[PDB]
Amino acid sequence: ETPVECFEPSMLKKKQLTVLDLHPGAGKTRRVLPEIVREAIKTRLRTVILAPTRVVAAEMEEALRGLPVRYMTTSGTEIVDLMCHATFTSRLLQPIRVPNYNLYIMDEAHFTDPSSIAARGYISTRVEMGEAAAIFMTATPPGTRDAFPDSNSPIMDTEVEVPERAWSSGFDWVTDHSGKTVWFVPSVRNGNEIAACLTKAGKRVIQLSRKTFETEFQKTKHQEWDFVVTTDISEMGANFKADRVIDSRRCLKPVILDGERVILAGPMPVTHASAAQRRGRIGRNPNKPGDEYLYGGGCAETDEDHAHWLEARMLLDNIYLQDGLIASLYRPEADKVAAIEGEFKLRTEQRKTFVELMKRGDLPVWLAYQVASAGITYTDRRWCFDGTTNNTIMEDSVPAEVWTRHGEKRVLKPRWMDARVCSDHAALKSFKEFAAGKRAAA
Ligand SMILES: Nc1ncnc2c1ncn2[C@@H]1O[C@H](COP(=O)(O)OP(=O)(O)O)[C@@H](O)[C@H]1O
Ligand SMILES: [Cl-]
Ligand SMILES: [Mn+2]
Ligand SMILES: [Mn+2]
Repeated sequence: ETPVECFEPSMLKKKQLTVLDLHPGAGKTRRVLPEIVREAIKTRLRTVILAPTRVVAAEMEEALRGLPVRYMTTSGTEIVDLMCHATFTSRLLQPIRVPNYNLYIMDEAHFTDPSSIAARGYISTRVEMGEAAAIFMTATPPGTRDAFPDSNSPIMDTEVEVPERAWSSGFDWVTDHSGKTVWFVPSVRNGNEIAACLTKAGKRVIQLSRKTFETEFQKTKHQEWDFVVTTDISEMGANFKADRVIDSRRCLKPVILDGERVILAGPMPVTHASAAQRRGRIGRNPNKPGDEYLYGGGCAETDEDHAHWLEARMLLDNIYLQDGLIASLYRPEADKVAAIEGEFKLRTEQRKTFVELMKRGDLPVWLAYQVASAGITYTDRRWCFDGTTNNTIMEDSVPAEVWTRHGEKRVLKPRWMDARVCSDHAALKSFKEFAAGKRAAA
């Protein structure tokens, strides 16, 4: 029920779920996790470690060599499995059943992407069934209201006006800084504009988003950069050698309007958990005082209409558990959806299409569900062009057009409209390729 600051072997017993909420930088990932894993191995548990990103998983794989840990990019009691949250949930969605782990360790358990929410629901359900123990590691568990947690070194916090768009004058304090800054933006499109403005000022800028994270994060490990401009993905265990965080304190919220379409609402205030994790990128060196957190507004808790929790239910309704059972959301997040258990369950063929649209089509969960539940097969792209006029997708104030693999040039006008497929150039490029029956190599 209440979170703990210290690991104890009793936490590995079946039916125990423990939240370990040591403050940011206190050593959950690098110190407590190996201690748990060593004890899991000694007691012959069947253990999986769930990292939020491939970057952090590859860091764990290096940190845990010499231990029998197998990193899976997509065992019994002798080998500990390690994979990303999304890899875990993806495996639960395929016909071959996941090992019956009796110990789940989820690192950065605050991650609010649909696959992480679904993973917590499945895990917490297995624990309640008496089949496993689980440990959720995060300084900012669901519902935290503390944007200013403890840190290894004191942080200088200042509320300031943070640029939301490119600037041609003013804001000298942004560019006069001689250290390294991590700047949290609400969207890729907004980061693109901020980053271009910084580059014009002569700064060396690295941009981070979910789709580019693995390859672009490697650039931050070197000396030669001045700003990282990142979306909220860097709240999930990203390590920077930075002196300063600039925090818009803003995010976008995907919202399902009346079950018909998804809009991106905002930019609007972030949660306290998010603000704490953004600030928590700095102040991490106990012998380096003076790190700065400059933040642009207040916090607000997630409302009942954030699409990720409904999308998580769409995933969980299609994950096998035990005969006719369906997993619940982790209890502290279960009130965030009005959806009824099981209402998104698909028959077998539609479920395969649903998973293919997400994994191969790169479509958001909600959109993949609409298409699959309409009985459309994965390679039938006619729905990308037969929507109502209001669903026309624009590119540079002009309707976007696509050459289909059938040789016709069609206006992009999807039958279901999800704003996430056209929110920035890279998203639209991907969706235009999907609509044309093509796919970029991975
Ligand atoms: N590659 C590294 N080498 C040395 N120290 C590191 C490295 N990465 C992180 N640290 C430091 O180790 C400490 C614990 O980090 P971590 O275990 O990631 O904290 P958290 O509790 O947030 O998971 C922090 O002071 C962090 O700055
Ligand atoms: Cl992103
Ligand atoms: Mn401490
Ligand atoms: Mn961590």
